[PDB]
Amino acid sequence: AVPKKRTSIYKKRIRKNIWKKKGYWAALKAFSLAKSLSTGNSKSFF
Amino acid sequence: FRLDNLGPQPGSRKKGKRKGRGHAAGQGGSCGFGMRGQKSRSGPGIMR
Amino acid sequence: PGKCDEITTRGYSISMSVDKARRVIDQIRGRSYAETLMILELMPYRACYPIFKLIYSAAANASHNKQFNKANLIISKAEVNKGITLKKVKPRARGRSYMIKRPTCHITIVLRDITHFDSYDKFLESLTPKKLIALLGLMSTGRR
Amino acid sequence: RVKRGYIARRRRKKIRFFASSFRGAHSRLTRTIAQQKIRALVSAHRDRDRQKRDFRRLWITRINAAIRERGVYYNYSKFIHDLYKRQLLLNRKILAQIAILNPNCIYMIYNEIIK
Amino acid sequence: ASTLTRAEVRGGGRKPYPQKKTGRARRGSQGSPLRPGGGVIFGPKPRDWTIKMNKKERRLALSTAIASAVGNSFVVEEFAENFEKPKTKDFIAAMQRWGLDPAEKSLFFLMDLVENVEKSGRNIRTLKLLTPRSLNLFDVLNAEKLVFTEGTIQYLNQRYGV
Amino acid sequence: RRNIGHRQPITRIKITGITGYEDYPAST
Amino acid sequence: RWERKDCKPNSLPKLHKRHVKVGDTVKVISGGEKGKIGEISKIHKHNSTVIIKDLNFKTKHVKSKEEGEQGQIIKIEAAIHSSNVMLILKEQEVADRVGHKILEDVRKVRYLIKTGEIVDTPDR
RNA sequence: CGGUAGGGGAGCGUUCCGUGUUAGGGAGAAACGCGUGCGUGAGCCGCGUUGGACGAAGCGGAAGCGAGAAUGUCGGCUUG
RNA sequence: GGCCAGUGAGACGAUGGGGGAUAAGCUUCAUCGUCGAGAGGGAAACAGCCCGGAUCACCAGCUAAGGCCCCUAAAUGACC
RNA sequence: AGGGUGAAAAGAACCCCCAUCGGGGAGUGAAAUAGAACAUGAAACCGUAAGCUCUCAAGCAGUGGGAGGGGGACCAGACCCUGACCGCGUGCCUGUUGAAGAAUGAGCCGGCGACUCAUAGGCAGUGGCUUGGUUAAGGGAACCCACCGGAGCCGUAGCGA
RNA sequence: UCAAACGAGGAAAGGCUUACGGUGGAUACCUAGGCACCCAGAGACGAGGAAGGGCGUAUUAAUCGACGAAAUGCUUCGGG
Repeated sequence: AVPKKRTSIYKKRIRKNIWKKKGYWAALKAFSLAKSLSTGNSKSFF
Repeated sequence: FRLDNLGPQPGSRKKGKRKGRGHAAGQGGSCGFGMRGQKSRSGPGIMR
Repeated sequence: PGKCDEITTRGYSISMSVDKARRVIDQIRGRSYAETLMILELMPYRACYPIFKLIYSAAANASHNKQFNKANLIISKAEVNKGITLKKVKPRARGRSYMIKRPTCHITIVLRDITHFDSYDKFLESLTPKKLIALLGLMSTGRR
Repeated sequence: RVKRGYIARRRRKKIRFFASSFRGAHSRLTRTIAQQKIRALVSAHRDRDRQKRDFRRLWITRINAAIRERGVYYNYSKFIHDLYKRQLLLNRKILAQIAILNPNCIYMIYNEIIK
Repeated sequence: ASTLTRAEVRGGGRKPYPQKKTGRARRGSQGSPLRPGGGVIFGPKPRDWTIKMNKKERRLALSTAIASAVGNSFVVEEFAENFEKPKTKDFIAAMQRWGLDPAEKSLFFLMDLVENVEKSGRNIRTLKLLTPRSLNLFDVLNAEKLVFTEGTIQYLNQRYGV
Repeated sequence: RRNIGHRQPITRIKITGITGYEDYPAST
Repeated sequence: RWERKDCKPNSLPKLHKRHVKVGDTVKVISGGEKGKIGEISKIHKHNSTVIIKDLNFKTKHVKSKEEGEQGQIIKIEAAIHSSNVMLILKEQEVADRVGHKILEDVRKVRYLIKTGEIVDTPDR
């Protein structure tokens, strides 16, 4: 359970950039919702 | 003789050897006392 | 310095973590003020709102310090750095105590208008270099 | 008579500057910068003596592969048979260099070793 | 020069934490010299020594310094002073007329120490008066320019003869 | 451990021309 | 600012002895505003500094009111040190040092050491 | 003319002191960073759109004098 | 002789033996070789086996031990 | 445990973002990249931009050779950066007969951190006197010191209890 | 046009180098504060209420110093 050693700058920038790329994937969805929130007949967002 | 140009003769004052300052100096590491025993430990040591 | 093109806006050590501010700041890089205006209206992050406050107070800065428009204005770099981290000695069981660090950011966002010449043709002219300083202000692949 | 100093940082900054392009904590982290200076210099030793040995090996196999293009069974050993019997003192395996930079001239070498 | 060793500081003379069952070194004092809170090793005690040097080696050192002082045009020579109204203008004027700059760090000494030259000489920095009561070697081996009087050249030959 | 260094005393030579070579030709 | 507060032997601040009184005509000797005459206005004995009229110009910005109105820009003098000034008689225009003449009465007055007049002002 | 424990010889560097209110230095000292330079090496010398007031060399002396190790130790910051 | 150190836990290999079970990379001795304190080459790797004693440089040549089908330098060499 | 903006608070009038904190102009200043977390600011650490390059690859991350590519260049053959691929290379210290060791130690970076001082004996090297050598305590223009101060010490004769 | 051969050229996190930034307070220059000697002097004070404190005193916050219902001070004699 206890880690034997530490990680490099290598593997950490890989994992942190996979985390922040996983943050990248959930804003073109927000760009699509922000673009559909604009002028148009949409039956949502009262 | 000025205050500038005075210097002792060679051999008159050797430098005191410092111990434990590097192995290239001559007496680095264990400072010239082997590995263990009463000769390496610090204190009065052995009665002569 | 780019010959008077960019607008640099710094930020206080705001009371949140640097990494989530770096995913929300690595989203909005390269996109202009309208797209970041509509995305940061609707991004589901708590780190979204001071970033949107600094973009809004950065382009309003770019429209009041300079005299630009909020449509031809792209985000240039938007770097987020570390700040001061507080230390919170929080007790935990079996007589232990853990340092819980309260992290702060340091946001510096640079904005970039397009103040262009848009020259007619490409064809090189190796004459009058004291006009070649002024005719070329921001291009690519500089030879010699 | 306090003696705080800076000489460990120049002592250490020189070794820091030598350890560039070492891929990670061998290029940044001081307590490995030292032993990569050390192991890099002994790597320079053994790879220098074995670059003498290794280029000897490379010219041996290169002129062997040049002589074996005749088709008839003339090895590299027979080229030295009739390279020292016909008195050519010590061409120093640089005929493995002009064997590719001057292949007609090494054909003149070998075709005068035959006669 | 002084420093406080391990036995003097007001740090603890207690065992701070027990000998085992803790992953940490065996640190038995908070005023330990390994810990920068106090306590040093082998620092300077205030030492008031006695480096004795031989008499007839030091007399020969003075005689060698004054002996090498003359000959290379570093010695001109005066004999008398009578300074009514001691006012440092006839002193620096006679100093100029003897061929000595006031800034070139000369040194000169006189018999009996008459008061009107101690009074007119102690303000210029580059020279200080001496006397056979107070003739040292370090102040005279500046050796730029240095003068004698007849009682000091015949007292000086009277003492360091042959 | 021993740090020593070595500066080999070398000499650069520029070449003028080659002559005196007109005996026993061996063209193929 | 504890490095610059007043030193206090027995709770009272150590006040310096100086050579400039109020109502005197000082000249700036060397520093900055060199070579211009002036009266002095307010005195600061602990710093050994003196503010003098209409020469030292420190344009300072003051939030004026509590309603956020008119925010005035006030041009206020600062403290030049007391060793950077001399005294001036208006009869011989020359910056001179000081001296304490003891005249025929009991009082002791200031004196320009090169000219022959008295700095000291009567009761008016 | 390999070398551990070890012994001897010769040197570099640091801060202070004598020369020294030294030469030099807001026309940029120390620092920090730099080298297509020199040394057997400890290191020197030179260059810096950084920094802003001190301080060399030579000839000498004295050390709280040289760091990669002590489950060292004190601050800073990582890993998970 | 003067001053002045370490070392006094050894290991394997050949020979001469004792203990053992002529068992142990076992234990104790006696002479020698290596390692210790010895790099390089051969031994696939591999302290003690063989050659061999590294001041340094060369994009020099000849060899010892050992090898010459390919990986991997040199003979798919010759004759019994 | 926590010192040092400037020379002088001259500590930012006014405009914009705005609930503040903060930020940008403008103004002070020689310096505002000296802005109150404020003097030089290094390493670990976190980043962003530019050049080369990694997704059939086994490696104490190097080193020798160097494909391809990039940069300024002037002794344009040189220099620096990247690294297709091949050979070779069992972290450092401690301490053992023997450690890459799966024996110990260290997360990392920077500082602090260890044969030192007093007084004696012995020997060596450099001196000063050999009309034998040398002073201690003490006195001294505040200290050091010139000059005294021959008390003592050492060598001059040994043998024996 | 088809078949066969090769896998270039731009291709991602990242790796290296370089440049610019942020946390950080080592280095350099100081000081506002300490340490040790030398020369003198003093080791005094207190029932005439001490060393040390508590509370309080200024026109108006807190803290420290001074002071004590005569309180951010008073009388006399001198200096200024």
